[PDB]
Amino acid sequence: IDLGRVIGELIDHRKLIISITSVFTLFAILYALLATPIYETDALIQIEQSAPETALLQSRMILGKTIDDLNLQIQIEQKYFPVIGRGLARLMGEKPGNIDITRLYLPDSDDISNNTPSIILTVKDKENYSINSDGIQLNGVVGTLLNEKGISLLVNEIDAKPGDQFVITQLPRLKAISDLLKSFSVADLGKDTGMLTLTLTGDNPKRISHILDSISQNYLAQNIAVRIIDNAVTDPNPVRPKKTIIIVIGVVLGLIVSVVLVLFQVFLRRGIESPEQLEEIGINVYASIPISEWDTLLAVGNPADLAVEAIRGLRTSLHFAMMEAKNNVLMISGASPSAGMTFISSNLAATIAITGKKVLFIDADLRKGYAHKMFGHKNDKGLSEFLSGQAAAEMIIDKVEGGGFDYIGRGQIPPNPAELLMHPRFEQLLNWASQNYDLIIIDTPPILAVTDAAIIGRYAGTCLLVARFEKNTVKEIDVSMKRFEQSGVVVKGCILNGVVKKASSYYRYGHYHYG
Amino acid sequence: IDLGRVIGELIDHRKLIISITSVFTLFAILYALLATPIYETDALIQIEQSAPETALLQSRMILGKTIDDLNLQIQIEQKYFPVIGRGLARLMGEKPGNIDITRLYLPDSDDISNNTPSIILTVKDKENYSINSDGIQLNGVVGTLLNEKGISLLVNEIDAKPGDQFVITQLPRLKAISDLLKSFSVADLGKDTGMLTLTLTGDNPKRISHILDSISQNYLAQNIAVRIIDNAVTDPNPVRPKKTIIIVIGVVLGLIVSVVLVLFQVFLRRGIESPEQLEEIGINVYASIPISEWDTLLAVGNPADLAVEAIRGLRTSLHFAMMEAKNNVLMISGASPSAGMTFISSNLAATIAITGKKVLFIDADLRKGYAHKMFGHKNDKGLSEFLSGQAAAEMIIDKVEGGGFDYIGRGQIPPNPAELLMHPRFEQLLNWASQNYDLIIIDTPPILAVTDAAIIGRYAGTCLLVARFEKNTVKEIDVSMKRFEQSGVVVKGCILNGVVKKASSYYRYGHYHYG
Amino acid sequence: IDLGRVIGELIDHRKLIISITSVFTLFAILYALLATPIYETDALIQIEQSAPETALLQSRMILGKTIDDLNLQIQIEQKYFPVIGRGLARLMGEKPGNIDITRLYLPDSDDISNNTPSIILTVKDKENYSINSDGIQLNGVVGTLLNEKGISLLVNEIDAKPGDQFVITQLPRLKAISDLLKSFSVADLGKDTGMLTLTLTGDNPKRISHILDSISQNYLAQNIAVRIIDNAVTDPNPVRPKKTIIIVIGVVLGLIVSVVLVLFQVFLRRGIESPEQLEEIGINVYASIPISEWDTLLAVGNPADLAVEAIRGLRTSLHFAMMEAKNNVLMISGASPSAGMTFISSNLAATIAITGKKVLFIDADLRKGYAHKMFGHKNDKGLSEFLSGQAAAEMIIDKVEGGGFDYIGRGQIPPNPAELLMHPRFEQLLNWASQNYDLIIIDTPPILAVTDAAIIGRYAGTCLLVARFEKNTVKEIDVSMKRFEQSGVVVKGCILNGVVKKASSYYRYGHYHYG
Ligand SMILES: Nc1ncnc2c1ncn2[C@@H]1O[C@H](COP(=O)(O)OP(=O)(O)O)[C@@H](O)[C@H]1O
Ligand SMILES: Nc1ncnc2c1ncn2[C@@H]1O[C@H](COP(=O)(O)OP(=O)(O)O)[C@@H](O)[C@H]1O
Ligand SMILES: Nc1ncnc2c1ncn2[C@@H]1O[C@H](COP(=O)(O)OP(=O)(O)O)[C@@H](O)[C@H]1O
Ligand SMILES: [Mg+2]
Ligand SMILES: [Mg+2]
Ligand SMILES: [Mg+2]
Repeated sequence: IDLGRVIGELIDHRKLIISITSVFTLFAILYALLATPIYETDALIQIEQSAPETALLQSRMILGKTIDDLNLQIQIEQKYFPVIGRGLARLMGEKPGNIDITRLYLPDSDDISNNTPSIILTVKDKENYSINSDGIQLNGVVGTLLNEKGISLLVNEIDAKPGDQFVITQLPRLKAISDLLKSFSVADLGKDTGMLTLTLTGDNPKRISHILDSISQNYLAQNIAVRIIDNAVTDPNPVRPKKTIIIVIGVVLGLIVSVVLVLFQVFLRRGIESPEQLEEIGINVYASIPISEWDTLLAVGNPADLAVEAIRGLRTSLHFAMMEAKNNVLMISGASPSAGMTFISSNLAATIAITGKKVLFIDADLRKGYAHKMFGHKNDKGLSEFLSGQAAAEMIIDKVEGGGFDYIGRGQIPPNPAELLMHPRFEQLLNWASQNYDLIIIDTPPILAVTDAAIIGRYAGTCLLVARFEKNTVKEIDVSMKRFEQSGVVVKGCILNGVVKKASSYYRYGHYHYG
Repeated sequence: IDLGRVIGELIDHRKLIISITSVFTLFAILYALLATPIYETDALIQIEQSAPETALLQSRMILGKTIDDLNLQIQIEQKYFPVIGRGLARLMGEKPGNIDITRLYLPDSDDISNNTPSIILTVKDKENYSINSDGIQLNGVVGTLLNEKGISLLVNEIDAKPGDQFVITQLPRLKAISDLLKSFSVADLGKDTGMLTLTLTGDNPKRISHILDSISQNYLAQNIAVRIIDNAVTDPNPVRPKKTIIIVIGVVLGLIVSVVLVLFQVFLRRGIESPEQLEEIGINVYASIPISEWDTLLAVGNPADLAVEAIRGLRTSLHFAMMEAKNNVLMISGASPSAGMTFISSNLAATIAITGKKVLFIDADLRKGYAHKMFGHKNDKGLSEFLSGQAAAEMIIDKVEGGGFDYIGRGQIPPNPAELLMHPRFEQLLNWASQNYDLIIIDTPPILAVTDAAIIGRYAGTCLLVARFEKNTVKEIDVSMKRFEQSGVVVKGCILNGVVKKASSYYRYGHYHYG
Repeated sequence: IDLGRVIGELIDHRKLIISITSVFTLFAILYALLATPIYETDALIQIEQSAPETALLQSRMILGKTIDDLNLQIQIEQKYFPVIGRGLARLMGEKPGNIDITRLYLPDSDDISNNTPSIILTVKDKENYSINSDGIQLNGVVGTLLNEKGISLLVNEIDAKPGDQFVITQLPRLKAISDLLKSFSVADLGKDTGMLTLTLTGDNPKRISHILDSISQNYLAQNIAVRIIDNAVTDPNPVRPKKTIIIVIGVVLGLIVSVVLVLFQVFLRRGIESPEQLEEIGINVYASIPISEWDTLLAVGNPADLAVEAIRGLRTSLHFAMMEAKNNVLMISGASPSAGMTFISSNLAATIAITGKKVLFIDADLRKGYAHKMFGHKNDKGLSEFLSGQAAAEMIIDKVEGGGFDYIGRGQIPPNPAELLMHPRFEQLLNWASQNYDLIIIDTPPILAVTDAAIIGRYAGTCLLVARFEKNTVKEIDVSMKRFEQSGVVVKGCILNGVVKKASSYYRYGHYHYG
């Protein structure tokens, strides 16, 4: 491989690359803007050692004392239903509410799993509130204590707007101690001095400084039954989430996944990409037809279409190839369905009719031929009725209205399509038509699916295959050619159909307007 | 690859290389001259240890004491609207102003984000000044204190020119302490001695020395409730920005980006560069025409042009190639539009007419032919009107004025250009003209876009393709030749057009004046 | 590559190699002889530790005390206008002057940048002197103090010759301390003993020893409020610049730059170097003509020239090649101008005329032919006038005086040179001349520039190309041959012209005298 190939591949897949990278970067931005910020407070302690003091600070006696002093076993969480409600509320500038609770005693359900009882408190005004544990609604008032239904609560100084809801949990003392220990750090910072740096993290910048001051006071008071050089203050800039590294990670991750996905698609492609793939195998390509982005004949509705220009190129190529052919019959076939055989056949018939030659178009697709719909029809008396013997050769020929050539439709779909085509009446029809017309074009079903084209091809002096631009593979076309050669039918060459513009190709068609 | 190639590439791209390097170096110089200089002061302290003293110096008690003593919570910034105003003002030799403020109390808005209140003070004279916080204009006088609108201010010794504006911020004490700590360093410098080196950086060389003296005095006074060997002095040479390394980095960065960009363009080029690329594929090149930097025929306006000399070379080559041709008709075509087919065709007709031969020029580009504009025209009765049957072969031929040959214009643009050219009247016209002229030159549309040239080429004894020097690729020309061969038209060879001088080429044309 | 090639390349480029190396070595010698010498003094101190004493010696208290004692803030510099004046003065044996100044007070301008005031003192005699700060001229006398114009000066013991000028600077105390600190070093030299080695460098060998003695005394005196084992003495041999390493570096740098430059030129050469380069491509070389270092014909002025000998070799080669040629016409052409086509053509005509054969020389360079100047002329009625029809074939032929052959000049420069040559009168002239002469030689313009030679070559039975020895490339000659072949002109072979002696060649011509 070379760099031009990969650059063209990136240019072609730019829509997917951009979409994937933008999606990943949007998710990264949403996380870096909706994650709750985490602040850090710290304090500095003087030791007159300092290895066992580190274990004494993190022990459950000191931390438990702090928790008892500060009532850290009463967890209060402002309620937002979604997982992004809190982040949005912070972004909108809404001030978070808080409640001071000095006494809480839940009935302590203490079942197998839920060791932490919790209730929901809804604020009705600055004074009263509603409480529900499991649907049991009670009304309480700030100030006066509540002792009802096995529930004790004392609420002071509700500072929020009415309608807010708060989850109040009474978690066990060990759970509180473990929570405090997880966010608490002690370090020496000199490895030999009596200086210890205590650190604490949390989402409330005032609460963490109060908690660290409590820890320092408890440790100092316990030791004298040590000097606090720096009492706890909180850095106002949150330490998490780290926004810029998150966004950079998101962008780079999006780019790498996009690149590997494009590499995956490029390594898994097998369709035809240029006429050179067919010409390596030894197959003549007579034209490349682009997709016309424009029940009508294209060569009649839009004669100045680019696909019709490419078909005029095919017309001039054929006028030279079909010299020294045994008769004036051309058969168009292909490997797979919807490659474009009917499109090519009918539009070629129209462009050859505009030059003043008499053209007969035969729809010999007895299984799915729709040419009568595309030309305007009297669907009676098609090729079926003629072959089965219930029609004559003069009742089946009709005129294309905006075209200028004659045609024969398929007729009624028969039960034995391949066997009807083997009747000698088919060759009688071809020999009769070959004397009243300058050209006969026969449209057929694909050869890999059924065998009708190989029957028809015995009486055609020229045979061309239609290959679809991206769908078909080189192996398919080669197998189709060999299946034709085995039945005694020589295939003159190929027509590539439905070509589109690709930056990776480096093959230049003339698929652009000139005028 | 070899070194001659890369040297030629650099010579060719020197304009881009020089421009990019000069832009990057100019940006580096602008930064190294507009960045505010940062000075450094330092002091030396004697310790009679020295590991915990390092943590005691950087603690908030000592630094906070210094900040309280020196009023470092009053931030004063001289106001320049742009981000380069201060640098320009320093470069112009303008002396920065300063104000001594001993008492500041802003109303402490203290909203969600802006924790630092700030006002703007405009100097009206040496005595009075104007103050605005949020549009509230007040007048104050140096000396007498101001207590108005919840704002307290005391300003002493305004030393600036009238019209200056200063931002006065009252930042919080922790913010001041963090600012001081960021620019403050303590080191041991012997790792065992009682010597400590204290360092401080900042943009004011006197303020930083005062701050470091205050820190040293506070630490010394606190310890005795230590010897200061060296009091703080400031190195007069700024430590940042480091100009020479910045400029060197800018130059080297410019060179590397230029080299990679030129390498990128060289690896992405696919156009034809020399006739050897076409001759490898097996295509005869009959001439290489340079760009003529000079609605007129070039071979008539400037007969001594270099392009006309190259076209005389083509004339002598053709006089030998067109021997043993079936008729005296030459068709010029090409792959893509604006390769130079009309330019070559018409100028070749002029140079062959000056040698005394009778020449007919036919503009068979029925879609975009403009030869009638370039020759001086009676636009009626062109090739269209003749082919469609509404004109005779004697009414369509006209004389080029400054030329010396006959011509046929396209006529009115028809709706069916390819089908008009297929009329037997075209061959009748060619056979009639072939007996009254020594040479007929036919100009055509490009073959990749439309098929008209392949129709015309059946009656031309000689056919040449025009390839544009840098635009076309070898694949394009090969595809054009094969599309012609498929239609039964043998292409004699190619003409390379619009060649220019490239140091990387190492192919020598004769594109220079001799006279 | 092999060693013989590179040795020959060095032999050929020896002039450049020697010049570059000599230039670099001369610059190195000039630096190593003009750089001011820097002396070193040192002293040895005993410590009864020694880690903090190192920081105490380099502190600003001790160094500042030394500077105050020795008045090191008075900088005196003897004035030389150029940057090599001092070095030359030292080399000429001139004794540097000195002035003892005990009191200096400049007005202390103290602007934004120039913190160091300076004045210029011009010595008028042993007693009086002139002083100028900014053009303000004052007269002072040794002894009596000066207090004028805000300037205080006391000068003692002027020891210099009259006319000398000295810059006297009053630099700030910190600048003096930093200057002293930069040149001062302290080391332990045992890493554990009480021995310290103090070192000081400077351009004055007595001043530095005095300064180091002052530093030692101040440190010793301060400590007792330490033993000086060795007081300061100066090594009389300067420590910088180190001459031999500088000169060796200069020589080696010159050699490496010379070698890379010669390698650069050798890798960038593309011209023809030997006839073998042309014979690989399949081109017969019939002669190699050397440069003749000798408006005259060389074969007449200096018949025993080496170039004329090589041309006699060409004459004998041609007498055998031109057998079985269709006529007796020889055309000489070439690729590029000033390859030597006229030189070869005319001198070949002279050497063939001395053998008793009748020779006609035709100057068919209608664009820049100067043969009439070189033969002695009647410039009227040349080839132009004949072709345009205004002269006959008998009025245009003239005699070369010192030669022995006939010639036709170009005539008046025409506006249509290529079209004049296409007249059938040219072939009439050639057919008439072919019956009255044994040989006709035609000189032409180069074929890459214009096409005239390809027109003339149709009527020449033999055609030779001239290639210039170093200017032309193999690609040029091959392109010229192919441009001739395309026009139906067969080129017999080549003549290499202007060959010179190259040690790298290893191709031996016979370009030496034999006689
Ligand atoms: N180059 C093309 N541009 C636009 N439409 C095309 C092109 N080729 C085929 N088609 C359309 O795509 C559809 C499938 O092609 P069709 O010719 O009917 O398939 P089949 O090979 O089975 O006979 C048709 O509706 C056809 O009109
Ligand atoms: N070697 C050239 N030097 C200067 N101008 C040129 C050269 N070749 C083409 N042109 C000019 O560039 C324009 C486009 O070329 P043209 O011959 O008209 O294109 P086309 O190939 O479509 O017929 C024209 O205006 C032409 O005169
Ligand atoms: N081998 C040579 N030795 C000395 N002078 C030479 C040699 N070859 C050419 N010259 C001189 O160098 C100049 C340029 O060569 P000239 O023959 O006039 O060039 P051109 O190829 O254009 O006809 C002339 O003055 C010529 O006399
Ligand atoms: Mg179909
Ligand atoms: Mg054109
Ligand atoms: Mg000459």
